[PDB]
Amino acid sequence: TRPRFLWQLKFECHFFNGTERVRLLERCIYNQEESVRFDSDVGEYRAVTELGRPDAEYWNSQKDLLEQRRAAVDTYCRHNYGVGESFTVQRRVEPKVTVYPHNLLVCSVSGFYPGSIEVRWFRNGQEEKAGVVSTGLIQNGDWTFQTLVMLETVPRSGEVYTCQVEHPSVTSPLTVEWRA
Amino acid sequence: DLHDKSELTDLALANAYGQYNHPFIKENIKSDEISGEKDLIFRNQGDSGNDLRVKFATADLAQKFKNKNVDIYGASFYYKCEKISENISECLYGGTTLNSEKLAQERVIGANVWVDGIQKETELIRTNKKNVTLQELDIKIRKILSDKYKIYYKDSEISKGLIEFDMKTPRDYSFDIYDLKGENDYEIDKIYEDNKTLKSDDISHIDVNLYT
Amino acid sequence: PKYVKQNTLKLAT
Amino acid sequence: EEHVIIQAEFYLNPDQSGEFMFDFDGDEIFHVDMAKKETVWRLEEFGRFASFEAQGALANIAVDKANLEIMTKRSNYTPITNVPPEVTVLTNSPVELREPNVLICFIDKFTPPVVNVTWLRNGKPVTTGVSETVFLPREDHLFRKFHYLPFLPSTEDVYDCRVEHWGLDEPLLKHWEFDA
Ligand SMILES: [Zn+2]
Repeated sequence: TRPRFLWQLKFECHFFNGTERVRLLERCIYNQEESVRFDSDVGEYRAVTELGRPDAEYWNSQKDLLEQRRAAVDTYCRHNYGVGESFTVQRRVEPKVTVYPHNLLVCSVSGFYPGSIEVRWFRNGQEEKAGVVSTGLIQNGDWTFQTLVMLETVPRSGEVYTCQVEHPSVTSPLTVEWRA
Repeated sequence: DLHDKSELTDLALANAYGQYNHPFIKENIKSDEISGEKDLIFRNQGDSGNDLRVKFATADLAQKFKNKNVDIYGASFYYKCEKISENISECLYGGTTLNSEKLAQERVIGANVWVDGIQKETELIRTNKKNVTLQELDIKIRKILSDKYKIYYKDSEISKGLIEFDMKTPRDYSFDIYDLKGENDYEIDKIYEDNKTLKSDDISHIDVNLYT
Repeated sequence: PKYVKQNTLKLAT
Repeated sequence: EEHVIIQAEFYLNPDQSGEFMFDFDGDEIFHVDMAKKETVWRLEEFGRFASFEAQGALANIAVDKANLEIMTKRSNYTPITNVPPEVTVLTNSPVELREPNVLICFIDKFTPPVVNVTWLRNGKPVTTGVSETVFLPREDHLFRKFHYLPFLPSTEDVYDCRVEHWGLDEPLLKHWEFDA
C-alpha cells in the first residue's frame, strides 16, 4: 500500500514537587525521528538531527517567539497544571483487593488510581519479600491500574497469610487475609 | 458577574483610554516633601514642568519613599488634584519603587488571552525592576488590550473583561476591566494608592478573559 | 478554567 | 519526578488523518474530534469544570499538515518505516465465571497511527458495548491504543482481538478463553 509520511508535535510539561520545578520540552518528530526541540532549560531551540538545523536557526532568530516559548513554563505548563489539578493530581480511586490460591497465593489489586502503590505479603504477621512475583504496574487506559502480587508458599495448617496494600486513596493500609 | 462596559459613562470610558494608553513614567527622582502626611511632592518634575503629587494610602508609605531615588509608573491626571503652589499640580497614586532595585536581567511575563472562550495570541510584557507595582503591570496589559481588542472604545464589541495576575506561589490578583470606581481618575485610580508591589521573579503569568 | 494550547510553528523553507 | 502533561498532535499522509490530545502521566485527558469539531473528554466528569475550544485544535492541525509537506520534501520523500504492534489481551480483573468483567485489548509500540481492530465472540465480530481510546503517545514516538469489550465470563465462549496494521503480514489475532 502507499508510503506514509508522519509529522508529530509534542509539548511536554514536566512538573517536580507540585509546581515548584517546571520543565517544558517542545519536540518535533518526522516519522519516528525527532528533528528539533525547545528545552526550557536550554532557553532556545536546538536541532537533534541535521533536518531540524534549518528550523532551529530560523526560529531562534524570532525574539518574540523565543520570549514566548520561554515564558510558556508559566503561561502554559503552570496554567494547565492548575486547570486539571482537581481531577488528575488529586484523583484518588481505591483499589479492590482480593486474595486467593506447594502453593501460589495471589493478591489482586485492581481499579486503583494513581499508579503509585505498595503491596506487601505477610506470613503470620512477618513480612516475606522472597519468592514474591508480580505482573508489574498495569495501566488499563481508563485512568485506572491493576496488579497481581503472588507469593510462592508451603501453607501449613494454621498459618495466616495477609496482603497489605498502601495507597494514597486510603489513609490506613488495606489488608485482606487468607487462612490455610 | 463582571461589570459591563455599558455601565461606564463616556467620560469614564475616556479617562480609562487616556491613562492606560498614556501612563506617566519618570525614572529616578527624589522628594523631600510630604503633603497631608499621605503624599510626596516632586516639584516641577511632572509633565510640562508641573509639580507632581504622588498620593499614597497611608502616611507610612509616603514616608517609606521620602528622600529616596524612586521610579514612577502610573496613571496621571489633573482634575481634582490638590494644588501645592502657583504652578499646576499633576497627580498619581502609588506607582513608586526604589530606583536601585533593578533585576539582574529583564523579566518577561506572558499573558494568555481568550475572547468568549476562543484562545487568542499570547501577549508579552517586560520589567527590569526587581519589584514592580501592580499598577505598572496592569497598565501595560491594558495598553495591549486597548490596541488589540479596543476595550475602551465606546462602540467596540467587547463588553466584559477580567485580568488575572498569577503569582508562582498560589497567590492571585485580579481586575474587572469595567469595574472602574467612578468617571474621574481622582476616583478611578484610588485603586492603586495602596502602592501594591510584587517581586518580579515571584510572578508567574497573566490570564485575560474578555466577552463580546 | 480553560486549557491553553501551545501554537505550532511553521517550519523553515 | 512528579507529573507530566503532554500536548500531542500529528498529521498523517496520504490518509490526511490528524489528532490532537492531552496526556497526563500516560492517560488521555481529552482529544478533539476532527470531524465533529468538538472536544471529547476521556471521562465525562472532566468536562464539568475544565473546558477547551476545539477551534484551537483545528488551527494547529492545519499548520501540522503544512509542516508535514515541508518535511516530506526536505527529507526526499523518505517514508515512515512500519513498526507492527505488540498486542496483548488482559482482563479488567481476575475472571470468575458468570461474574461481569471487561476484556482489554492493549495495542502497543507501533507506527504509523493507523489501526483496524475487531473483537470476535466465538468467531463473530462484536459491537455490543465496545469502546476505545485514540492513539496515545510513547516516548519513543511510537503509539499506544486501547479497546474494550465488557463481557460475562463463560466456558462456552472464546474471544479474539484482531489487529490489522501495515507492518503486519497477516492480522495479529490475540486469543482469550476461560481457562478452567
Ligand atoms: Zn493561568
